[PDB]
Amino acid sequence: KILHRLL
Amino acid sequence: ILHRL
Amino acid sequence: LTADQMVSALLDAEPPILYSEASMMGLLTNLADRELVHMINWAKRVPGFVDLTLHDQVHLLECAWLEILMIGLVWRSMEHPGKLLFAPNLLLDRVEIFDMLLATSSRFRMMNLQGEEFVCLKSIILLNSGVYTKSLEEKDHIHRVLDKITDTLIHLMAKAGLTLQQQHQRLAQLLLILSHIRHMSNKGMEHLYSVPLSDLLLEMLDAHR
Amino acid sequence: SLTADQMVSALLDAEPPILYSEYSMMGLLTNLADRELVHMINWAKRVPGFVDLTLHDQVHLLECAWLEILMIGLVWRSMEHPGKLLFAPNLLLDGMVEIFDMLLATSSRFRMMNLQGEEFVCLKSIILLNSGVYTDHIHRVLDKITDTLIHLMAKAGLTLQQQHQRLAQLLLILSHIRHMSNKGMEHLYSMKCKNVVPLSDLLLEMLDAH
Ligand SMILES: Oc1ccc(C(=Nc2ccccc2)c2ccc(O)cc2)cc1
Ligand SMILES: Oc1ccc(C(=Nc2ccccc2)c2ccc(O)cc2)cc1
Repeated sequence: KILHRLL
Repeated sequence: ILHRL
Repeated sequence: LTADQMVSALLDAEPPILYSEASMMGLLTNLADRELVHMINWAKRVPGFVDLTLHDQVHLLECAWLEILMIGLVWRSMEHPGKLLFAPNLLLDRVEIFDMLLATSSRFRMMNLQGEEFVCLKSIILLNSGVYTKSLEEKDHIHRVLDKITDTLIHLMAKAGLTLQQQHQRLAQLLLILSHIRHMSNKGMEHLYSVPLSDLLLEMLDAHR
Repeated sequence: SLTADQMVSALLDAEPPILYSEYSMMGLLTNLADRELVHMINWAKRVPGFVDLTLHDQVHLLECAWLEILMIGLVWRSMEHPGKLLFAPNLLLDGMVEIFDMLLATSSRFRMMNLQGEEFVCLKSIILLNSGVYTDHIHRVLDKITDTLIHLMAKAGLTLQQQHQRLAQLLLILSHIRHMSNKGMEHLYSMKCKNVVPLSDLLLEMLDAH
């Protein structure tokens, strides 16, 4: 997910 | 109803 | 009123535990409809509530009625892990809302919440949940009463022998629970809006539209 | 392992910047929100105790609290401008209107309480860690932010009775912020289905967790 990517 | 009670 | 006097008032203004009579939601809808009548009379017995204008009373009940129903259910379900005690003759089992309610009851269990603390939290919900949404003194009245319940909650923790660090920590722990209760309520009414709902229950639902 | 003063300093430091509206109304807000989310994620990772959590616990807390954190920021920015909401310095505004009144009422509350920035960053931290703790380490951190809040109140010459009362009326705000968020996402999900004003990819993912 995009959220996991920015982390 | 609520007002009546 | 004093803190001990405040606790006393709430404890025997406390509504009774009712019994149960698609069919599942039909039973819960029926149960909630009868509880609401007892809730209204309980609210009028909550210190400061009758001081508020009649319309302001309706608003507070319209905002918090499911919160109050859910914090009651959560309380009753405390000593029954993995189950929800809607009524002594109606205990449900293992949907997302159900998990949150169960998780909330487990939290009260692990915190070992007291009945005197419970009646305070419920009174807080009643007064606070619609305290925001010229009329500013009624608002100030609710705040002063909310401050009184706060002091009352502090008194109980201190009375049972708790540190000043533990008092404020448990105070925070309890008040943060209400945020979840609000969340469970909003998710609940979203489901109810989407089984015949009673006339009083229809009105309560048409306040969140 | 951090002190209260170290906690406060760390949060004012990781504070996200105030963005501008790239100047339809919900289009501007959607765009603004999407850019703020990128800054919010990096702010969350700088919130003490957040990185110690599982990467799947981090995603979840952000999924549940992102709009709350956005709304408490807006409410904070709108404090000195009563009757209006400061979404952006260049975007000041006067079925969302119900949410507007609640946001306005919340900002009036913070102004009437004279909320401090050090208290604000603590509340915002609490929202991130609490709004999805239900669905032992987080509790310890939440307890730390609690003690941190008490410290700030005490350091300003506030009564022990005043501390418990202010701490209470502060945490009771979060219940409203939770409410405004739940109502907000209900509205945002309608706009997606009605295909009015497109939500960004990241904003779409944030929506598909509720
Ligand atoms: O029309 C309804 C149906 C169910 C409920 C309740 N629970 C739910 C369940 C799912 C969604 C929303 C509420 C409820 C909660 C606590 C009580 O003491 C009694 C009833 C209330 C009114
Ligand atoms: O796609 C959107 C549109 C609006 C919002 C905002 N909130 C609302 C307002 C009305 C309805 C729903 C959400 C919002 C809040 C705070 C900010 O700093 C930026 C945007 C977020 C995402």
